[PDB]
Amino acid sequence: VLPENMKRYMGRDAQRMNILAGRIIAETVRSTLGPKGMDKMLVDDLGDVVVTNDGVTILREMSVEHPAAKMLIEVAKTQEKEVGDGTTTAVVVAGELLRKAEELLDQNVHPTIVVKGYQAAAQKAQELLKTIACEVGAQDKEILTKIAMTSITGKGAEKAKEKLAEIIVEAVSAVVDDEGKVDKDLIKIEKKSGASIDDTELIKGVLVDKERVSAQMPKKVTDAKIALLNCAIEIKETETDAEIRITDPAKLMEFIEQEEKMLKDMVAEIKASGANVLFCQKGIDDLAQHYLAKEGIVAARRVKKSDMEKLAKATGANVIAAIAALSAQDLGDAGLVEERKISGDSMIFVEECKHPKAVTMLIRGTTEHVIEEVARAVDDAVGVVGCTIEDGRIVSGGGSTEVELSMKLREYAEGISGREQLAVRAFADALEVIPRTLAENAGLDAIEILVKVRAAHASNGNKCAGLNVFTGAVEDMCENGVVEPLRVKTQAIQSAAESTEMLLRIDDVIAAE
Amino acid sequence: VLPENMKRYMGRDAQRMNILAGRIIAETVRSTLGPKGMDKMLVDDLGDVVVTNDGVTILREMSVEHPAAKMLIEVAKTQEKEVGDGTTTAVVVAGELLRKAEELLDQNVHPTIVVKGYQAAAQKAQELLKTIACEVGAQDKEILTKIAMTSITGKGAEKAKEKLAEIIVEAVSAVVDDEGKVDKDLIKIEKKSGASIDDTELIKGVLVDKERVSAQMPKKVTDAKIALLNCAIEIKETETDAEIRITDPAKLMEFIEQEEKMLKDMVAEIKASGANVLFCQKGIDDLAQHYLAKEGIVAARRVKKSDMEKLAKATGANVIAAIAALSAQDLGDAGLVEERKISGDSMIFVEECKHPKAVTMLIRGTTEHVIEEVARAVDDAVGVVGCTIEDGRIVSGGGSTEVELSMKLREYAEGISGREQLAVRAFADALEVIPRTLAENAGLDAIEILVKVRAAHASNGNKCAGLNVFTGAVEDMCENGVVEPLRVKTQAIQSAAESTEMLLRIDDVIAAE
Amino acid sequence: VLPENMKRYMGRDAQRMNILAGRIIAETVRSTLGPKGMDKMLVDDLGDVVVTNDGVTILREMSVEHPAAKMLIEVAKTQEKEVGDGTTTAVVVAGELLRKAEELLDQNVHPTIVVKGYQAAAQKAQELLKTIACEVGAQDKEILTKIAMTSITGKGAEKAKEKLAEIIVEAVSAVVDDEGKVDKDLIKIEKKSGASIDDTELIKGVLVDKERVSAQMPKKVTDAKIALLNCAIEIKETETDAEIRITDPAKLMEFIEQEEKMLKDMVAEIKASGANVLFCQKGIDDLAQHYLAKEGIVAARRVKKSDMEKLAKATGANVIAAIAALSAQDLGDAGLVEERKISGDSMIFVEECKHPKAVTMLIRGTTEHVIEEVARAVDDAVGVVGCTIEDGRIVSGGGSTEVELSMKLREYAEGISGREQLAVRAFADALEVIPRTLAENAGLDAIEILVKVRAAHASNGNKCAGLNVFTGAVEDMCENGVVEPLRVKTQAIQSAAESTEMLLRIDDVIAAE
Repeated sequence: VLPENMKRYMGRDAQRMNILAGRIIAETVRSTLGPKGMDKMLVDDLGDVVVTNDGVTILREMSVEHPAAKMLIEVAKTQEKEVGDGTTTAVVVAGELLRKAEELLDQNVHPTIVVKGYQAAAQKAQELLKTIACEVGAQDKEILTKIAMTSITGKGAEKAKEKLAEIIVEAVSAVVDDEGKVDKDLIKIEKKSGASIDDTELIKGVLVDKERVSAQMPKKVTDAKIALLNCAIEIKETETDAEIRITDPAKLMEFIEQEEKMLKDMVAEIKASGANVLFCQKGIDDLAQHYLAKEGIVAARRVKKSDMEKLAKATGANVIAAIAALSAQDLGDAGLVEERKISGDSMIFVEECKHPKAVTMLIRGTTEHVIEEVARAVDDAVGVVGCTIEDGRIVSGGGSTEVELSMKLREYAEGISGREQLAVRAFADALEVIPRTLAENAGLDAIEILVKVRAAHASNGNKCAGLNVFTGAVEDMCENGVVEPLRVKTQAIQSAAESTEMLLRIDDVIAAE
Repeated sequence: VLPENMKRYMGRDAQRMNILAGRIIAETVRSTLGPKGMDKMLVDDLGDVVVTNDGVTILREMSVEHPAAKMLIEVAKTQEKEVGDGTTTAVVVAGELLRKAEELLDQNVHPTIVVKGYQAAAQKAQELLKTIACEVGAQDKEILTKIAMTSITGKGAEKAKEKLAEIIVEAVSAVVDDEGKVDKDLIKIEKKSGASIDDTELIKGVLVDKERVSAQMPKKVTDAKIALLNCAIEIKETETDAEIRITDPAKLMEFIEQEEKMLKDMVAEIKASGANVLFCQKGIDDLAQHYLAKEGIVAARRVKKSDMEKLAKATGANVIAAIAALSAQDLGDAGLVEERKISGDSMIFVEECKHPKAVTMLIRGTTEHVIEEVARAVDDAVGVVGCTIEDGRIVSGGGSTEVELSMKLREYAEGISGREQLAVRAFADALEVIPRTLAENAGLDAIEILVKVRAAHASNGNKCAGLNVFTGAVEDMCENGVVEPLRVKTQAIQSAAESTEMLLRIDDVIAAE
Repeated sequence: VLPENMKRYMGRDAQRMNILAGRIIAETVRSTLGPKGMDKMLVDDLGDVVVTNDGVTILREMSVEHPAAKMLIEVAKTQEKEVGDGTTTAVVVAGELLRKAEELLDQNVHPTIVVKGYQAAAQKAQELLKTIACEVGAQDKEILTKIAMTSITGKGAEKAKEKLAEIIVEAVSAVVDDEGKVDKDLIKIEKKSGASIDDTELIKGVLVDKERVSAQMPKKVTDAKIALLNCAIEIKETETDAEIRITDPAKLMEFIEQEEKMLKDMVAEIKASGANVLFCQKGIDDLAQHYLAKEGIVAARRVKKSDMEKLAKATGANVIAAIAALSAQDLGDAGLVEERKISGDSMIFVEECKHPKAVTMLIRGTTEHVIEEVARAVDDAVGVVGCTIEDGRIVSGGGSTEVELSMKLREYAEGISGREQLAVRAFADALEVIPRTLAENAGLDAIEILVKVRAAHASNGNKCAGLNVFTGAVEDMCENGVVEPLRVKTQAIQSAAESTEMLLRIDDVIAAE
């Protein structure tokens, strides 16, 4: 079936190989875990290098070979989509679970029991998390800024986590509407080198990095009537083949003047709708740009389809395919639409809209790769703040959850018994790697923190413990504002355990020629 | 993940390798440091060679392999963009910091403490620089020419640093407007081989290396009405397909005469606006060139888009896409627009404008590579003079700052304590390399100047010390006019320390296939 | 230091590599563990293949590469020398300890603590074994035959372990003298294909596979006077160079007859001492063989030096270098010395001696490789029976010891605390592999037997438990006669733990060119 040279894994080898794939990924990713986690340097085929700590960015960009690692990536991706955070967490515990899996396989625990114990412990872990979760005001200013900041930590951007929490909490509360469901597409992350991270600021509307196509156009329009076109404002040609046949030099001019009228009529139609701002996804004819300026219409051409959509969301402007199809009902409203140059580049600010459904975050900083790292940092901050509003429960950080999971799943193991209790016992053991490696990356003693934090959690409770890697000692994570959304950690374990078992489900690898 | 043959670095190897990358760059760049710094010979793939001392030019042109060096380059670039100078400085201290970093890593100082100490010492260094900074008149003729000259030194151009300081101080004061914000794009650096560096001179307006498209056109126009076109002055064709069908030899002529009228009408439209100078980004039809000359319009074709923009800035002329779109409001004013031949080549001088927002500096010299080196030298001079106006504080040179930083960050280290004080102590040690290598390149004793200058600075103060490599002994840098803008040195350390830590942030390099 | 191509291991790699070496050996050897342990097929460079279960035989014959495995072999060898048994046991727990060692190294337990915990737990294990040991009559017929048989089990020879126990217990009791110290060199293991294993029998004296050099000699001599010569019974030549110069054919005969007299005198000297049995390590002249037969002296030539020594031990015969050096005091006594042909081959039985200090065990069986396997099986049986007499304490088998060690060293770990308790806890975990793999090879469930046997041992005691792989369930090892000498298991753990730590002591491998 396999071509001479193609490698095949089966039984203990298929399981070891899949464990090796997930473990090697987890071995790489686990070093990014925690506030004191490190960075990875990813260099592509062209020489372009990106530095990050985000599990998803790392796994997507790197050139993975093992299919087992390719399935684990789906966890990191659905983590970013569903909750934003929990990337590193889910991958690390997944690789750890796989390490434990082979121990059990060798210790005479059948693979069908191992996958049973993991599914069982994860199902109990869902109940455990739902019952350990600490209820909090979904829109509480304080918890929102605490969730935001704690997500930001372990990244370079944390130097301004206070300004960023304020920005992201405001943005999410705006676009989330009710309490709630958030759409991350309504919050744009824009970045422009120059200034510092303290200068990063939220714009209640849409910021695009475009210019006014004519110098004759106003540089600022208030009470703006935004029209969105996706076609070019040029002389259209019909579908049916057609050519003009000039018989007179006056007739050559008869057409020239007709194209002048045409482009004027195109602008007159925009004007007729009541529009005075015009964003065209395609180009705008040089003559039409003059006509646009003549009618006091401010305009930008070649607008990114994504930018056209954000504008539609914020202003309520309607992207129209055909210019003829424009109507007054297609116009959006903005308080102010103004052309501004920041760090030399022209960008148009569409702000102060009536009821903006989309906002833009303008990130500043001393270097492109810094504001790039910041852009990733705040992307997660939006996610996790949205998670806290969508589900009004949060949990203590510093490994307090994973410690609760160890304590209670080890008790759960006892109820299960048989070889199935070793599978559950090993599941809990794997989940302990997070508390362990959170501090491992901080340079703290895995042994001391393991005993003292475990005892402190078990005795003092859940919202009255956890390990603080910042002081290098057990603290009160809840009092210190070190909390994350319930969704993050519940989805992290769920998906991580499921993909891990999935890897453990395969007993044979068949490669096509 | 990595293809067989691809190299991977992790832990101590990833850190050593990144230190080696930055150190090798710093080892190369540190030889350019100071008034007695040397030059680098950069030879490309085609054989074209450039000689320079500018850190940015060196790093951009050279073919860098290490991603760590690729991130350090961003410091050199943002240095040139933000402050102009501090290229060498930032790179050198960055590589030195990296050397110290591994010492600390081996000495049992955890990488998370090293990056903490550097960030901490740099944050204190910002306060130290803000408090050591010496207040000066932002527009003071003297400090402006002193900043200009001290930036110029260590370059071949310093032979005429007096004439260059006068030129650059005037140019910046003009375009900077208030006190202030300077746009370096408003000051053009033009160069033409011939004459000497003493012949370099400032033109209050825009100089372009173009000619008058017709010999029939005036060679000098006063009280000029400048029109800017970006399209060609030719017979346009419509978007819709069209062809002329001639049925008579008189009708062939009917069209020929219509194209004559057309191009005449195009010129008549320029004339109708009141224009008498015409810069076309595209070509001009031979017949239209005659019509332009007939109406007394001086014109140049194929003008660089950059040149069109500088003309718009200076004269207030408005670049118009379509000839039909021309209006009187699109005209700029210039006192004199005149065609002059210097060193054989034709160039048009647009000078003595009403309120020029852009100026041009015409550099002369005995060789192209000399006036090339001068062009780079004065580019920095513009930057740093702008820095002094933007922030009305300057600092003493001759390593006096870096010595203040050593003295006070070593005291700062004491307050920090733990292993964190070694990180801060090493940070200060790294910053000392500048005082050390400034004189290293001069051929002065690193040991003697280190003791005597340190004591002299600590005892006598900040604006009453520093090392003068020109006499090879401690002097009074402030009295001798050896000062640089606060912005240069503050941005230099900030970005250098941040990119250094960034390099220290990576613990693992992943290369894609 | 190392030649290009030579591999070098250090830190985590030196430790992993050494663990891999010991673990791979242990992974191979652990399959031989227990009554249901399997065999290994060792094929040399010449094609000669040996099948065995004995750890020493396996490790000596196989071509080991890793120096770590080369040090572990010393444990298996000193096991065979000191106690006979405990080969597999010591190697298995050694490799297991090494596996645990890296777990602890990764879990932030410093290698100096790991080696401390193992040394500490092994020192406590010595006390634990000395206190768990069950006192037994050193010469008790029953325990002696039980020790013998339990050692024999897991080998092919166990089919006749009853006859073999009787043979070995008698042999050891004879040569051990007091209670006691046994010399395994006093018990010879002879083997000859033919008959069955039931026909194996003990000869109270020495059996050699030699013949009577002359057909004229008696085939049986009673009340035998044994003389041992190591030189040949031939015409000696002097050290100083000398040659005979014959001047007459009568004189040629004068010498010929002198050599006849010489060899006669050599025999006459043997006769003069009172000897009537003669074993010559070297050859015997054909004429001298006749003279020996003439005097009624039975003789064998080219006797193995080992055979000459066993004869000296049993009979009290004294090996004499020079024939002239023979005296009456050099003679040994034997009840009967008789030439017998078994399976076609001639062998001389020297039996029924006055006070034999050496005995011979004649092994029979249907194939050479069977009686070869039996020879190895009974070699151990001699050792372990000697161990029980040398130290009058025995211990229950079926992993009962190792379970006691797990239970009490896990309690010991608690007293130790710190990271040192994990080292002791892991030491105990490693010692559990024996109970686990004893039944692993039987095809029993590692999980069920681990829980039920642990509880059964902890509750019921030490001499009232253990796992019986023969019924596949916990039993009473003591009641069922499944016991081994204290010496075996105490030496096994001691040496195994020491060599394991030794492997853990190395942090760097230096290979000479």
